[PDB]
Amino acid sequence: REVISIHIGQAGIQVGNACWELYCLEHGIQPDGQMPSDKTIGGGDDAFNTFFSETGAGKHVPRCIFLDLEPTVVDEVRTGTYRQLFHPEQLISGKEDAANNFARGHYTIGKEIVDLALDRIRKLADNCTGLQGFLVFNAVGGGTGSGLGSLLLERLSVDYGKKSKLGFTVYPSPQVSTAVVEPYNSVLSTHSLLEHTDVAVMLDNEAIYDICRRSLDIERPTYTNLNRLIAQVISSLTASLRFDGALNVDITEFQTNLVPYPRIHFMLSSYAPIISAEKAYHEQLSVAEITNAAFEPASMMVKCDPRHGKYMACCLMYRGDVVPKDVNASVATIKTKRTIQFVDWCPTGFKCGINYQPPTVVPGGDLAKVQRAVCMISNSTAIGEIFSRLDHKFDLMYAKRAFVHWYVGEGMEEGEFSEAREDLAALEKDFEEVGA
Amino acid sequence: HPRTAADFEVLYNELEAWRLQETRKIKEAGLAKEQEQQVLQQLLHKETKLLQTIDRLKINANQENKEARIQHTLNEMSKHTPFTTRAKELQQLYNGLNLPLLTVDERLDVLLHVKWTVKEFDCDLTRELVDLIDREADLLNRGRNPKMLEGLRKRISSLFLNFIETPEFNPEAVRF
Amino acid sequence: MREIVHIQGGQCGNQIGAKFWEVVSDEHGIDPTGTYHGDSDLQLERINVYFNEATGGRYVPRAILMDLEPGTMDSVRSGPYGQIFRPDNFVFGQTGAGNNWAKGHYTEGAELIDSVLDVVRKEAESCDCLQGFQVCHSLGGGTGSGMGTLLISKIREEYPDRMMLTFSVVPSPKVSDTVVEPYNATLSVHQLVENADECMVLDNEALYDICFRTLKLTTPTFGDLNHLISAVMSGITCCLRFPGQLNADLRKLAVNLIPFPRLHFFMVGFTPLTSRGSQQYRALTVPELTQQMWDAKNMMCAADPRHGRYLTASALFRGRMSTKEVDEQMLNVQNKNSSYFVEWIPNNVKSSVCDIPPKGLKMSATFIGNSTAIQEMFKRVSEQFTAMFRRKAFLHWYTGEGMDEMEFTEAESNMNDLVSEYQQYQ
Amino acid sequence: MREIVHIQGGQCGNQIGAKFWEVVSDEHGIDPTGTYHGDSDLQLERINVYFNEATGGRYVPRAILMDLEPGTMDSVRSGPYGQIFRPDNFVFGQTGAGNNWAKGHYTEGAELIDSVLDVVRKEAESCDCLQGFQVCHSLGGGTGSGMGTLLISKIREEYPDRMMLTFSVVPSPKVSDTVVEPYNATLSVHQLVENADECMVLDNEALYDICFRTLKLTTPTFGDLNHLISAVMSGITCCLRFPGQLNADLRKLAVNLIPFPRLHFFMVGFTPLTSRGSQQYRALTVPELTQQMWDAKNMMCAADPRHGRYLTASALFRGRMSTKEVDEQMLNVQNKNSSYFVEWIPNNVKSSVCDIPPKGLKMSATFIGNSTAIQEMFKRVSEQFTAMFRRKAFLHWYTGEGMDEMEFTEAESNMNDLVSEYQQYQ
Ligand SMILES: Nc1nc2c(ncn2[C@@H]2O[C@H](COP(=O)(O)OP(=O)(O)OP(=O)(O)O)[C@@H](O)[C@H]2O)c(=O)[nH]1
Ligand SMILES: Nc1nc2c(ncn2[C@@H]2O[C@H](COP(=O)(O)OP(=O)(O)O)[C@@H](O)[C@H]2O)c(=O)[nH]1
Ligand SMILES: Nc1nc2c(ncn2[C@@H]2O[C@H](COP(=O)(O)OP(=O)(O)O)[C@@H](O)[C@H]2O)c(=O)[nH]1
Ligand SMILES: [Mg+2]
Repeated sequence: REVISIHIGQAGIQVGNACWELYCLEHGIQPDGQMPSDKTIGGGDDAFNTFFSETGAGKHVPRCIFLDLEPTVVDEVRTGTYRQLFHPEQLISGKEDAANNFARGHYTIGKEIVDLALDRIRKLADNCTGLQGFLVFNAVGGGTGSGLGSLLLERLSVDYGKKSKLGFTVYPSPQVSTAVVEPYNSVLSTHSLLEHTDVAVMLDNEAIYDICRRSLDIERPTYTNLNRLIAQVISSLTASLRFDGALNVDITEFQTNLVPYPRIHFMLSSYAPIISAEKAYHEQLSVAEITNAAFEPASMMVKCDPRHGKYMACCLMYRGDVVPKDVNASVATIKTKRTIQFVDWCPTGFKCGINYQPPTVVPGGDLAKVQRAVCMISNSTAIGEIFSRLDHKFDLMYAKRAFVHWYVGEGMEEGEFSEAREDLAALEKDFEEVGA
Repeated sequence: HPRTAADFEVLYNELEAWRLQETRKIKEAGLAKEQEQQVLQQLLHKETKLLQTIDRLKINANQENKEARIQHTLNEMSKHTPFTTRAKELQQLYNGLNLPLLTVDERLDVLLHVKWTVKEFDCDLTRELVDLIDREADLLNRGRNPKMLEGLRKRISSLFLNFIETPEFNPEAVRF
Repeated sequence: MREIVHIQGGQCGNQIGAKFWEVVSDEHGIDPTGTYHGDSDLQLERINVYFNEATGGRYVPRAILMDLEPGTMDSVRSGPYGQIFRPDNFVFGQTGAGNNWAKGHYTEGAELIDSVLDVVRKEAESCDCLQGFQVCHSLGGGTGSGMGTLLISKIREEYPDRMMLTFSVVPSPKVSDTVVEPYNATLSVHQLVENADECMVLDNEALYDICFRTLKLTTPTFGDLNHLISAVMSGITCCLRFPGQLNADLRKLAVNLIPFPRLHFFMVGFTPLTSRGSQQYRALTVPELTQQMWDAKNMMCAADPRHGRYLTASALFRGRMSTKEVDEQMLNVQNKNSSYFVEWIPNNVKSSVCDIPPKGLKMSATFIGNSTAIQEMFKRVSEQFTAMFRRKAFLHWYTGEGMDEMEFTEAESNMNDLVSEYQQYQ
Repeated sequence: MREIVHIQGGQCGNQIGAKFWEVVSDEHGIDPTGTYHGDSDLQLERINVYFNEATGGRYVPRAILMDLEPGTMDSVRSGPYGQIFRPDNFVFGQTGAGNNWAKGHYTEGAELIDSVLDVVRKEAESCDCLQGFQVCHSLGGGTGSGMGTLLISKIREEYPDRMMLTFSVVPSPKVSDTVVEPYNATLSVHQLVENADECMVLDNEALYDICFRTLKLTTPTFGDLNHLISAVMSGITCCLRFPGQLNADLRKLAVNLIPFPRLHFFMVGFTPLTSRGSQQYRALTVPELTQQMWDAKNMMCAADPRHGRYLTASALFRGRMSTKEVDEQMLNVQNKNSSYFVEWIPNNVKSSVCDIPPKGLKMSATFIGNSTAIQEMFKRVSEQFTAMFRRKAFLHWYTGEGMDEMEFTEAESNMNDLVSEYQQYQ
């Protein structure tokens, strides 16, 4: 029961830097890579063996590769507070940036470092004996995330095949975005995410900013504040493979349970209770309230109002002391509500997993310790809004053939530009056809 | 020379067909496995030139359509109620401003007529309209080349059109 | 590990680059003696981009100095922080040309560039992985404009896949310093628009008015008129040297700011700018820095930026901040001034941040805008060129040097067409 | 949070505002160097109603100094608490209106308002929640009466849903300091009646009488009169800055004291103004405060209330009082002086209580009455306007400056109908 992580691009590496901290803290691993001696917390002789190895003489090493082209972030990690945690070879850094150029990141520069990245993946996966699947973190708003990421997905799907790939992909926010040429890279990376990932959990930025300014009450957030709760979501998703519980849910039925069609796999993610250290003890936090807060429209990591379409399949992971009775009652109330309508062909919509490990907490965070937590991964039909919204502002650029020379100077073609355009068209058409 | 979005659509589609034929010939050449990308870049630059020419034609067509449709609205402002008769009179004044004011004397005469007509209401717009009329009158009386009074004449025409496109000043403008 | 080679040509290039090198060397924390004194560790980590260890701490800057008159190198060597440049990097002739683009670009471009290219090639192959070329010069001179332009053409032919940042100061209409300004400006533009990767154009009356209002200096000399430009040149190269929440290199800036390869003439700003008297009464925060950035009397070009639209713009922030408020401010500016932004691009503004402010401060920004209002800085030169060329005035000094009237016709045609397409995109 | 921005106009406005900021700075505990040097925690709670935080506890006032001569600006800078203002706010035309209303409203106003409006807009946008504007000016000078009212009209047209409370010191008949006082005052009230919102009327004759009798001062310089006016300002702006058993903000006072939209010329006082030889003798209680309040010989105007009926009255007390005591005292006054109050308005007195009395004192109060007795102050200026308009004296200095011959007649007509509309409701 071991799972490996690959981090591609600035966003991926930064989220991984804010996630492996949580992982080592949750399993009690000291930042230098070895557990302490006298202090003893929990029983985890194989509860650590999923994300970490053990190099014989008490020195755990994560099953993850960070990789970048701009070596600044990678050597920042190499000189950071986690010099010893990582292996000195799982941190791959090329020479020159991709510079918001999918073509430069996928064709010219990308094709000279993936050969080393996937070789490292090979001689990393040879060390396991119960491999489950991969999970990728990337932003499609740039070059390394889109280009090198798509190349690595291609050359890993062709190599390892059947194994699942949990993508955690950052789409651009609708109107807030640093990069400007990013719609091109978004469509180009979509035309590879659609046919090479089994489950693609989407993440946005305006949605998370809204969450951390309405519930968490932090009016000037930052990436160190976004990646912490993204890591919270990842940990809540993958807790079951590390911790026993009343009802354990592993990675196979996230696909055999939330993906009704070979191509309709796009997850809205939510997490409750996103709470501060002042409202926490003053609020009575039980299963019904945390579930309602999870299901409210303005609690999704992606900015789309999940009232336009219907829910196809919801999966609720509970951490902490939760009994089956009250969670069953809560999902019954959720069904009884009048705001959300489920799709017709799927009468039973939810799958609830439970685990006895309470949510962790990072000293210096905003989310205070709580007894329980819920994380929802929902396959819905309200993502056509997002895809069409990105499509319109891709077309606006493409009409004038602006910025296209930067792509054709590295190897792109208007052929595949129009190919990705019609691919998005087909995807949104499929959403429209399946909604009915 | 296009004027309709349909004709622009025809031009766009024939250009795209030309692009496809050119790239198909380049591909079916099946040669120059290193100059292929340079030929592609040159083809894209050609495409950019033609698209910019289409953009220029689009700007010209948009301006000419705007002028033609303003004239059309003025005509629909005529097709014998007293309000419609006043509308016809204002259309005459606007056509007098539109026509090439080749003669300084007729220019001054029509400016005098429009100033008399405008000075009746005098709420807020007539202040700047009269200021511009006096500006043109003075810069013609002292003697300056009318070819240098182009933007100012354009501004007078625009303000007069805005005056006409007003309910109280033209007591039928509720139509549009 | 990414490498920038800094070339400086002409009197303008020499003085501006000298100021830039003093600022950068001080910021990385090296004394004029030639040793290292940066207390922190973030400074040694990227000295390799601008400095090379020679033997025992003597971190010699990587730069090329080129002109034709001995006085400029004499002054540079005499001035403070001028004891660090390697003497062998003083590639240099003896005569001097003076205000003659043809003389500096045809005659001496033969017996001096033949060695300038050698020095540049050696210095470039010295480092491991180049990032690009950063060259500062003028357009209204002879030893910086023509010589620098021929160097640009040669180095573009030599190294095709390298960034080029041309910090070029352009002639001013009101600030009359010589009569061959239109001639030299048109001749230089005729090749910059053909070869230069991007030109961060600058002028003089905009900077003078900046020193009058935003700083209230009473006698603004070149020693600070160039200090502003030095600060901008240091601030543009922030990601290649310092960590941050969102790194972005010169290739990234070009990709985000060049819709078409003939649209690469940026106008530049810098914030905060405030007088020493009121450096105590203002609050240092992104809401005020952004408003100062998006101002007309704050840019460093004599083109009123509202006189058209912004095809694209970029902001580079330095200092701990909130990438939520940075993005919110950028979007707020877009939505408020939607009229002055082109329509067929959404999110015309890119914004990248870094975690290291410049020395002696706590927060800073930099603005790089590719707008169509920069057309006037070329229209004035074009009209002056037409007026002068209708009379063949001062023409013999070029025609007896080797240039013909065809060069002037081609320069005028390219100038007019690029200005016309700027006008189109509006 | 709710905001007041302080615009001072003219020489009198500059001096009064300087003294007022000297007063409020010590009421909040702020060092004239600019730092905070207070004692109690509760001072800090609302200093954002008047101040901004520049850099590390540098609290600076939100004020704009507006005038046409730099002499008074230099004097203010020289004076104490000068180093608290932002030098950017300092705006002046350096020429001088010379007590010429037409010149200050048409000639130099048209050239200096373009900058003073920019500054006030900058302050407003730096704000977040604007309660309104505070203005200080005169009605007998060129800048104060002309440019002040021009700026007031500009503010009303820009922000139509923000109040302006403006302290206007008016020309009393027998303490006149110039000869064109009615020509200025009538023309200024022409726009003050239809633009401003609370024209708080003051005059120096009443202040002189107060200093003679109540304070028993022998040689009162302008400092003490400015101190009294500052005390009135602070008394008005205290619920906005400290907690209280009852709340009455600027909007509440306006909506309570203005029955009809043309009767917004309030007349005020202050308690307890005690001679320093009787402060040791009198024991201060709520009845004593209300006695000195309704004492007609304490009102800061030459409009005796015995001749006019009261439309509305408000009393803003400061000190931990007894609310029953305050209200029953108001009732007792209303029942005693049963003829001076309007019959169709029951309980003409509104009383608010704040918990923090001013510095030093243990009990204070401020009276703001809207009575019909004020129309004497307008009759005594309309008569003088008719006197110097009957034979066309001093007209050409305004006629040739931009004004026509009909604005004066319009101003006289508005004086006449304003006096008529007070007579109607008396
Ligand atoms: N939510 C979140 N988004 C991030 C974070 N870091 C980076 N991003 C996103 O990453 C985008 C930048 O483009 P990237 O795909 O990361 O480009 P890159 O990884 O730097 O690689 P290049 O494109 O070659 O420069 C921005 O639009 C951000 O939205 C993060 O920590 N949290
Ligand atoms: N800002 C700035 N401008 C300069 C400086 N030196 C010269 N210039 C301007 O540059 C323009 C032409 O430069 P020039 O002296 O001909 O450069 P040269 O070719 O090396 O002699 C003139 O208009 C000068 O005003 C300087 O140090 N700073
Ligand atoms: N309260 C007070 N009133 C003053 C002071 N100085 C002048 N005044 C009054 O202001 C009036 C003259 O106004 P003026 O200065 O000419 O206005 P300006 O022309 O706008 O500057 C005189 O009647 C004085 O009574 C002062 O320091 N305090
Ligand atoms: Mg990157």
